Parts: sequence; C-alpha cells; structure tokens
Amino acid sequence: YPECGENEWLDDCGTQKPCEAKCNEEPPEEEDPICRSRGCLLPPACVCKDGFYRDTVIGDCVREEECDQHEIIH
Amino acid sequence: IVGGQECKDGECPWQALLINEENEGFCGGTILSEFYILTAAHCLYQAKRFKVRVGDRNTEQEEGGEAVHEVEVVIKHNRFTKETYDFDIAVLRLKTPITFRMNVAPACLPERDWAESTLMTQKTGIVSGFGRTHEKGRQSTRLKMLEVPYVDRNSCKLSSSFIITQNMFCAGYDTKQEDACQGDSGGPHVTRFKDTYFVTGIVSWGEGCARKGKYGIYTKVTAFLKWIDRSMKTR
Amino acid sequence: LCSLDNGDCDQFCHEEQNSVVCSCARGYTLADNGKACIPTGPYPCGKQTLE
Ligand code: NA
Repeated sequence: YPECGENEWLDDCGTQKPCEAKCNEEPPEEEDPICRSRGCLLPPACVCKDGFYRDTVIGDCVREEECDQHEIIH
Repeated sequence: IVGGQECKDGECPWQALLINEENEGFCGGTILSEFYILTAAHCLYQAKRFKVRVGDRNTEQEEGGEAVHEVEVVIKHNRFTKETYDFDIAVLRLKTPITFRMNVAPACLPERDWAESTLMTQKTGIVSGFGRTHEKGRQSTRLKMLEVPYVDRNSCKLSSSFIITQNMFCAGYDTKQEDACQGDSGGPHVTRFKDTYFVTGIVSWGEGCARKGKYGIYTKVTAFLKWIDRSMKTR
Repeated sequence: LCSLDNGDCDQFCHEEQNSVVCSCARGYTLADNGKACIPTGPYPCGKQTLE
C-alpha cells in the first residue's frame, strides 16, 4: 500500500497508473484499456491526480508547466 | 459501488465475491446455481489461483454466513477482447457446491425473448458489489447495491469514447453521482420483475466512475444466454 | 396479448395462437391458475431471503 505524494492519489487497485499523463507526453492512440476495467486487478499504486503530469525524471506529478530537470550520475 | 446503499441482510443473495490468494476480493460474480458462478471473462486474465466467497456482507470481518468455494474450472468466453471487453463473460464451476441459505440463493436467468422485451425495457436494474465507493476512493468493506436506469443505445454509444458492441449495454446516470466502479466488475446486474430478480448484465468496464456524461457499461447477458447453458455442460 | 400486463403472467409471458401462456424460471412450476409460479423449492432463484 504505497504512501502517496503531494499531488498523487492512492489507486488501491493500480489499474489506473498505466494511464497517467506523462510529462514528455505523446499519448497512445488508444489508452491502456486496463484503465477501463472495473475489476480491482493490481496492487495499490500512487498515480497522478487529475491534472498532473508525471515528470518523467523527478518521479513526480506536477502541474503541466513544470516538466523539466536534467539528470546525470557520478 | 458509488453511492447506493448496503444490501440489507437477505437483500443481495446472488452476490459472489471472487478472491485472490490473499483473500482480497477482486471481482464479483452472480450465483447461478449450486455449482455455478457467472463473472466477467476479464477478471480472470491475470491467471493466478482464486476462490469464491458467497454469503459475505462485511469484509473486514468473518462472522458466519460466508463460505469459500474452490473453483473447479473456468470457462472464459472464447471471443473476448481485452482491447475492448467484447464478450466479457465467463462462468466458473465450483468444485464443491453452494449451500443456499439466508443471503445465499441464486438469481434467475431470463428467457432471451422475454428479457429483451419485458426485462431490458424495465426502467432500471440493480448493480451490486464490494467496489470502491468513489472513482478515486477505496474498495468498500461492505456489500452495496445500486439501482441504475437502463440508458438508450445510441445515447450510450455516443456518450462513450469507446465501442459499445451489442454484447454490451449502458446503465446509470448522465450526471448523478451514482455508478458501479473498480472492484465491481463481474458482479450482478439484475433487473427485477415482480419480486423476482433475473440476471440481465455483468459489471464490465467504464470510463472513470460516475463521470459526468458517462454511463457504466455492462455485459448484455441476454446474449450469452445459450452460451451460459452450453457452458454448464462442460463434459 | 402479453403486452397488457405480461398477460398477467408473473414471469415469462408469451403468446400461443393468440393466447398468452405464462411460464417460469427453473425452480418454479406454474400455479394452476396459469398465471403464477410456485417454487418447487426452498431457494427458488430471484426471491430474496429473510424469507
Ligand atoms: Na454519470
């Protein structure tokens, strides 16, 4: 039962994460249909609140205009 | 379910709960007879073992009434379509058989013709299950039922952002916050006629829960009526 | 004519040579009156319990 973050909610079935709006976007032609299943088919997952893309890099759900940080390791 | 009410005792007896290896309910089922449960093809795609609990009312508590039936075999419809939930129907035959009792009785299958003419033309039906109580809410620990008006087809078709094949039908509200939701799939949609409940649909899929301008969509059982029979021959 | 009131049939109403003919779900059997259904069992499908 993962502990969600400011701006993500808890999907006690998970089936909803697959459909999160992703920051550097470009949407599928058809959303993962798993998202329309009314079954509780997966484990709880924090997924974005409506109106919050997930910044690909900083694992988070921000407003749209905030999708932008560059990573490198050492 | 999203807003309706708990089924009082005796109220939703054909209700079945499919449960995972951890005893967590993940779908429903309608009790058709002592050895048979009607569910949605798609609740069973993950593949791992699961059981069947008839008789439950509160899930945070065991307290007599319940009973877990081991599935002896499952018959997924063979033209199902993950991509679009077409033919989202499947029967389960229990190893051991259900002991009808208070809170545990089956629902009747209607006669196609009579169903299409007299049943599906009733104003509503009754969806029911242990599903989360809000689109982004949690699973309900208590069994809930909801009366949902039949929605007309094109009306259904044009409101959905996805295909409404004739193996499926629409039910709910345009705007009212009442609908079935995650955790509810494979549950019963039974239409009542003079104090008798006939299985008329299975809880299939749907865009969100209670979303304005959207209905919940159900498997049109009245079109797998013969399918359901042959399905109960399995020898 | 079934369409007046399901031909006053409690369950499946139908028409045979311009005569409504009632019928029932498995578990039931048609009362003599040809309209109703008598559960030929303790847990006929469709009736709730508390009863
Ligand atoms: Na709605």
